[PDB]
Amino acid sequence: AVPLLNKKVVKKRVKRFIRPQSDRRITVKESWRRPKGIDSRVRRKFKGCVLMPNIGYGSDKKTRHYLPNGFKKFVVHNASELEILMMHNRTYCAEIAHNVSTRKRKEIVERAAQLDVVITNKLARLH
Amino acid sequence: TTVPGQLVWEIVKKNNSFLVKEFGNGTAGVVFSKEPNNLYNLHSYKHSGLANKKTVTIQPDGKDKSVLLATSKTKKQNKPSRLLNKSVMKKEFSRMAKAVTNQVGDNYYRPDLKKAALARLSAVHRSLKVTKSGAKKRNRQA
Amino acid sequence: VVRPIKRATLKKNPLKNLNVLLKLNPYAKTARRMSLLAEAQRVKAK
Amino acid sequence: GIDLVAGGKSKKTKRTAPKSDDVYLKLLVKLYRFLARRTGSKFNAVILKRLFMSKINKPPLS
Amino acid sequence: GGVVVPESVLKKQKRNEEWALVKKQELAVAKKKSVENRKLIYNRAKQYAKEYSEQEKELIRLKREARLKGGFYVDPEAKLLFIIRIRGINAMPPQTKKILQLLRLRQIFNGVFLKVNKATVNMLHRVEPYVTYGYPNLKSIKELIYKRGYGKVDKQRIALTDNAVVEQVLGKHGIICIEDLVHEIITVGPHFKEANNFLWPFQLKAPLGGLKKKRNHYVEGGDAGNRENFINELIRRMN
Amino acid sequence: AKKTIRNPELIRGVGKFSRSKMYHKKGLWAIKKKNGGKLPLHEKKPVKPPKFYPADDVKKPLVNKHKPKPTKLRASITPGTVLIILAGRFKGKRVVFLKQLTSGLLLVTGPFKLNGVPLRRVNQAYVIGTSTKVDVSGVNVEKIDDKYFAKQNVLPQEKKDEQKTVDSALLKAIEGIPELKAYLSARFSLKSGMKPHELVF
RNA sequence: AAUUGUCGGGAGGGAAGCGGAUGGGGGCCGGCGAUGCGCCCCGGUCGGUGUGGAACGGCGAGCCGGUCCGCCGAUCG
RNA sequence: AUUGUGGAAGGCAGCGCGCGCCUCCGGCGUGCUUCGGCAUCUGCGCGCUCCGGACGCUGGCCUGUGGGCUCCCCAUUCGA
RNA sequence: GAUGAGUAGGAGGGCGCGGCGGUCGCUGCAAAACCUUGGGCGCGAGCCUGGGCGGAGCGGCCGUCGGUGCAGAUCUUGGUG
Ligand SMILES: [K+]
Ligand SMILES: [K+]
Ligand SMILES: [K+]
Ligand SMILES: [K+]
Ligand SMILES: [K+]
Ligand SMILES: [K+]
Ligand SMILES: [Mg+2]
Ligand SMILES: [Mg+2]
Ligand SMILES: [Mg+2]
Ligand SMILES: [Mg+2]
Ligand SMILES: [Mg+2]
Ligand SMILES: [Mg+2]
Ligand SMILES: [Mg+2]
Ligand SMILES: [Mg+2]
Ligand SMILES: [Mg+2]
Ligand SMILES: [Mg+2]
Ligand SMILES: [Mg+2]
Ligand SMILES: [Mg+2]
Ligand SMILES: [Mg+2]
Ligand SMILES: [Mg+2]
Ligand SMILES: [Mg+2]
Ligand SMILES: [Mg+2]
Ligand SMILES: [Mg+2]
Ligand SMILES: [Mg+2]
Ligand SMILES: [Mg+2]
Ligand SMILES: [Mg+2]
Ligand SMILES: [Mg+2]
Ligand SMILES: [Mg+2]
Ligand SMILES: [Mg+2]
Repeated sequence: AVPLLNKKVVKKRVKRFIRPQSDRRITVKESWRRPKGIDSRVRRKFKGCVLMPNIGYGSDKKTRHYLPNGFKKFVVHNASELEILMMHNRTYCAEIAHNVSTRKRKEIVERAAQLDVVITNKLARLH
Repeated sequence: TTVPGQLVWEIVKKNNSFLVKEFGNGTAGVVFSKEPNNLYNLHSYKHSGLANKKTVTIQPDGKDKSVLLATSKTKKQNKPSRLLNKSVMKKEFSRMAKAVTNQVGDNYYRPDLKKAALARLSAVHRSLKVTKSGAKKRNRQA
Repeated sequence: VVRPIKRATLKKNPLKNLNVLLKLNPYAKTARRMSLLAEAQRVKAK
Repeated sequence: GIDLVAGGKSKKTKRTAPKSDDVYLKLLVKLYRFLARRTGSKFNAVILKRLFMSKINKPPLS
Repeated sequence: GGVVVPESVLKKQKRNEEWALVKKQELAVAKKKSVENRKLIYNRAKQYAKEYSEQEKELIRLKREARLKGGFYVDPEAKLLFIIRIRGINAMPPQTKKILQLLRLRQIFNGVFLKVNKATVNMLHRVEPYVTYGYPNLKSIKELIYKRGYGKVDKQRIALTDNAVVEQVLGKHGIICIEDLVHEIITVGPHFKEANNFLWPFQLKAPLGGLKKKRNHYVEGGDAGNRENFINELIRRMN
Repeated sequence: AKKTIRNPELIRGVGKFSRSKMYHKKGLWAIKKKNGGKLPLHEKKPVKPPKFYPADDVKKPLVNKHKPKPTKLRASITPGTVLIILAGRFKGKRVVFLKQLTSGLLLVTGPFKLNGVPLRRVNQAYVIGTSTKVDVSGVNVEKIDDKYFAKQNVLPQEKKDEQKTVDSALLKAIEGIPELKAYLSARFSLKSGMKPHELVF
């Protein structure tokens, strides 16, 4: 399958937004939280501090949610759901759900080859 | 369907057993429809197999690379067992392509679905060839 | 009773692009030609 | 910087659609969205706006 | 023989050609109107160019005539000003803030034209330290309108890429081309108010070469206030 | 018919004569008489079924009206000019410029006998044109073109003979200028205190 | 999980961590990166206008169609 | 020096060559002219261009000591 | 076409947890939980997936509901420097 997308993917930022002071404290997890403190230097955006996520970082709508291979992911749990991508094989690629058995993955992979549907994790748990 | 199609779309566009949604209702949201009479499997009033009296079905038929071309009968909207006018085709692609163009566009059945039907026929026909013999090209060039 | 059924142009600097200037001011071509011809006579005269 | 109020954006709110989920009302809105756009009739524009309004803004007439 | 065309298709097809015919006629009618307009604007621009040269030579003759007779010739007072905002939007006293808004100078280095009269001059006097202005020459007016000229159409900023934009708004006032717009501004014609308001305030760049001192008046060696004909020198570096 | 252009250009896109002048030169007045006082009106100049239908409509790029122009030749470079190669395996060697090919590249020769540089194509951006000129009037390279340097290792004897034929006519001219043979046999290099932006070539 | 031992990599002139930018060394990734397409003949394989049937359809009694089977002609795809 | 966003339109604008002849850097007919010139005659057909947003050519490399990386450790300049 | 600061405060659109009414699925050919210098998506809340461990359950979607989201409270209980 030849991906239909042609515009290059431009990531405004590739680093993640780490919660402030999650390095200092084990109990403070890395998932982002907006600092609400009155004196918070991060909230006040002093230079040399952690950056906060804002809408300006939004990616181009034409390349948003596109994988590096040039397709968009759709999660499939069986062979029937795979057939939904027959007419979108140049736009959407399939990914087999993490909990599908190896026996049922062989059926999905074989069916995807007939439909020319890209499978992102076709080598999963077959050894 | 027995009621106007526009009314049906207002009802089933939010929730129906054939609606497949993934990745929530944000920007990541992806929506598909999997009713057998939806050529592109798209969740739209144009392609919906539930909210249109005149719909096109193209899918593999049984064995021997046969392709089923079924259209919904306009006067049988209240008879599910007799709603489909099936036509099993087992000839060359060119012959099948003409039949689809005749039963979709020439008779003014669903001229807006002529392009989708031919692409649907092209996709179904190609998959039947690969099943019989197996994958031989990766189709990755270009 | 319905009425009949019904992109931004990249702005170019007319001070530099000749065709763009002529589109706005067709007389600019005559002014350009006269200035060039007038200068040529003065250079030749000197 | 630009000397404007709220970045030049409007601070007024009006109904651009009905708040109701009535399927029949939404079909009427679709019908009169088309009529207002393709005719330019002032009557159609007024009808479209009033279909958006709340119950108290659509009082009964004896 | 052949599938019978349904009545609905025939009705739609019949109306399409009628719309196409009427639509096709517009190109022929519009094309002839455009052809005549090109000759019109060509002659007007030729007329305007001659007028500008005559005025320049007329002023020189009068000054020499007064010199020969031993008297003085007082030049006519400038009718047109170009105003540029040189200070930011921080710490604005309320009166200055209102006046700059009325002049449509809402951003530093924005510029606009302004007709000269006692009402406007006294407003300008009250925002002296926040602006610099002077008398723009023909070159400055041409460059500003041609390079950074945008028209206000339905409260939207539209680049003056074609004369159609000028005619869409100022057509009823006789201004159909950018040359007419330049002539109206420079001479401060009867329709200056509409022509000038039609122009979006000019978004000039920071001056190439910088400023001397924005905090002092131009007379003191600064950059604020009336610099008369020297506004042109600044317009070159900011346009 | 007309033998020369009616309207010479003062600059690119502006003719020397106005529309009124061109009307006289075009002869439309004469044409009007011959056609009953009217300018003649002319008339405008008067498949296989697909084997596969794509699901996604193909998009074709919009028309671009800009057409590439031939590569320009630097004024410093004239036939017989000595060039200095700035890159590649022959960096620093002094070669003789023969002509510019249709591709825009320069055709140069060592000559091969003096410095071992054969008939080769060198991009203009990687050479410096000096002020030394060697006569190449007797050199014939009309047979050489872009296809002569196209791939399809032992060098065929045909090209070796072709090199000598072109080389032979050039050696006599080089031998005429004293110390020119040694000049073309030595590579150019920068020594201590040598500033490229001040060097005269 | 806090916390601890051990082995392995690495750093350390009175804290360490952290933001941004590269580099070095690691680790990881073949949808990490294609190999097809068009036109020719050799062979093989598989189907082909006009009349017969079978089960149906679009448009609204009547016109207008395709699918499948068989028979002729046609002799290509 | 930075940059090509768009992918429906050969549009708009300015010209050239033909549709009449000459000795061809130019010359030949009306109207106007400041006597230099002029959108006064300047229509059609086919083309060109600073003209409704970048196209073209060539090479390298493609299971390698290659390429890529948002992952890991570390170093350095700036910030903190 | 214009435009982008924000404590107290207001509102919108979304993310996540556990049930219920429905619907579509997964699982001893290995579910949940947990681990990972595997990879990717989203501005972000989060999501998807490889490998490992584990050995019996679980998830998506629509609606609807709630004892539904923690770094602090000399917070509580337990554990540990
Ligand atoms: K460039
Ligand atoms: K490679
Ligand atoms: K650092
Ligand atoms: K469920
Ligand atoms: K994981
Ligand atoms: K729920
Ligand atoms: Mg990211
Ligand atoms: Mg404070
Ligand atoms: Mg797993
Ligand atoms: Mg801003
Ligand atoms: Mg605000
Ligand atoms: Mg201040
Ligand atoms: Mg601005
Ligand atoms: Mg400088
Ligand atoms: Mg200063
Ligand atoms: Mg002060
Ligand atoms: Mg631990
Ligand atoms: Mg592009
Ligand atoms: Mg804000
Ligand atoms: Mg849950
Ligand atoms: Mg870890
Ligand atoms: Mg979930
Ligand atoms: Mg509970
Ligand atoms: Mg609670
Ligand atoms: Mg806690
Ligand atoms: Mg807190
Ligand atoms: Mg405590
Ligand atoms: Mg305790
Ligand atoms: Mg203790």
